[PDB]
Amino acid sequence: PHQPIPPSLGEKDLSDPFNFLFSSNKITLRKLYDLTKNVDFDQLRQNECKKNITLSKFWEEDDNWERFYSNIGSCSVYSDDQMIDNLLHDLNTSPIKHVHIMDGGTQVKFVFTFKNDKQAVFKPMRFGRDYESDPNHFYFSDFERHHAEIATFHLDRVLGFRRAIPTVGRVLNMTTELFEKAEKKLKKTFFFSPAKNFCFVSRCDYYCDTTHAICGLPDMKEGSVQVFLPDESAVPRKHNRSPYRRTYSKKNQVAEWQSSMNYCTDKVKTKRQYAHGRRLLDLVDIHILDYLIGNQDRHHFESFNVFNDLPSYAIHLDHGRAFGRSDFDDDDIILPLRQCCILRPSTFQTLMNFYSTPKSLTKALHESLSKDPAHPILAYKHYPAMERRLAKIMSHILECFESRGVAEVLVAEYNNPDV
Ligand SMILES: *[C@@H]1O[C@H](CO)[C@@H](O[C@@H]2O[C@H](CO)[C@@H](O[C@H]3O[C@H](CO)[C@@H](O)[C@H](O)[C@@H]3O)[C@H](O)[C@H]2NC(C)=O)[C@H](O)[C@H]1NC(C)=O
Ligand SMILES: *[C@@H]1O[C@H](CO)[C@@H](O[C@@H]2O[C@H](CO)[C@@H](O)[C@H](O)[C@H]2NC(C)=O)[C@H](O)[C@H]1NC(C)=O
Ligand SMILES: Nc1ncnc2c1ncn2[C@@H]1O[C@H](COP(=O)(O)OP(=O)(O)O)[C@@H](O)[C@H]1O
Ligand SMILES: [Mn+2]
Ligand SMILES: [Mn+2]
Ligand code: NI
Repeated sequence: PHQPIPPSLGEKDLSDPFNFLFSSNKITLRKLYDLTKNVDFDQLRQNECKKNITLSKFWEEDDNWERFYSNIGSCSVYSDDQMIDNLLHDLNTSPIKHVHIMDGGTQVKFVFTFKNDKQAVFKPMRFGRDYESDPNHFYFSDFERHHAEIATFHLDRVLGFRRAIPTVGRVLNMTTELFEKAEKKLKKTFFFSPAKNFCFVSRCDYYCDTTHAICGLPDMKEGSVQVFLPDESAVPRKHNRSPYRRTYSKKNQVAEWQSSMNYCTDKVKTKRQYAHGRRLLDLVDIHILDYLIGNQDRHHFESFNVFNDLPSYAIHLDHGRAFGRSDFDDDDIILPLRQCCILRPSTFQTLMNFYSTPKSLTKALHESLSKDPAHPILAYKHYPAMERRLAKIMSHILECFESRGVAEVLVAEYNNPDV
């Protein structure tokens, strides 16, 4: 079957997820050690965030949604892992009151309204964990992977960013939790395949059709469950076009930043929004995240616009098109690091230590993913891929230093002398 059962309901893979060969380059490691061993990282980390305050203290707790919303910080989506794990557990277990077709993106997704009237975003499982994207597919043709959303949230935490949105795996009874709880116009898009599996078409721009319907085996269906963002009226948001947006066309397949190595110097460092602040440092952080997971679909950034007079940060969202290929690294994604050559000091240290201990990043990710009820979240073949991609990032960091000085790269805030 193209759409298999949730792996958690299948035979348990007992194989060693780390019986693969990886040995980090020691030359690169030591060279990255000398130019930074005397840098006062402690002083730097304290400048990466101007003012660290939450929404509750700014606006001057019945459930885990409300405590999450209140604890949304000005330099982070969340701190305190234990309450998020409580929110995750709640997202997995809370009874569903309503299911509605979600208004927004292009691929199939529902908004869950729980009994307590709180909400979440649902993205249905389609293919298995082992599935790799068609090599002929562009970034805009890939069907989203629910398990990538889960995997990235955990990885975003492991990297200490905590700017992704809490997401948990969940296996639904399509009859009781989806169909019977679905709005009428969604309800009518349900049907049975010739194999007597339960299926729904839903309605959306991207292949919500009979041919590409989501189907259970026969009646269960795993999906990613992501806590809804706080209301737009209460916590408004900004939608910003990325300067490293891809072309999204098959004819002209090469954007300027893909062909021009001076793109960062000439086209973004000189822009109003990026010349001063944290935005560019955010962009480097997110493309490091996108490169590790192979996410090519970063066309826009989403940010809260609620902490007045404080710099906003990009919310690490939309990771459905990540983890599509385990045997391919898209060096184009990490281009902003190579072109801009600035890097948040905490990120460097965080990136460090992980590299200095081979397999530690992927090990630190796996146990984190394991606590998700839908584990295994990622096929193990993606683990060596992430270690390799990490190594390239380190090499690319080394390149940034000698060309554009080491004291010019590691900054807690970015300022362009010419704006
Ligand atoms: C901005 O303020 C945030 C809130 O204080 C902040 O939070 C704290 O961050 C640390 C980072 O790990 C958390 O840490 C540790 O201690 C708990 C307590 O047992 C352990 O369970 C963890 O494993 C970890 O060792 C704190 O929990 C967290 N404080 C809370 C409760 O929110 C940010 O660090 C501040 N600035 C930044 C960098 O965004
Ligand atoms: C979804 O829910 C239904 C029940 O609501 C499941 O099944 C029942 O299984 C018993 C076993 O004795 C049968 O006798 C009943 O006929 C079933 N009930 C009905 C009315 O369907 C089903 O297994 C559930 N699927 C999952 C995976 O959640
Ligand atoms: N967890 C969420 N809560 C509320 N709104 C969301 C959430 N995730 C995404 N959105 C909104 O939905 C829009 C598209 O969702 P997205 O995840 O991009 O779906 P797709 O990848 O299919 O386009 C985004 O512009 C965002 O504003
Ligand atoms: Mn999107
Ligand atoms: Mn997407
Ligand atoms: Ni098709």
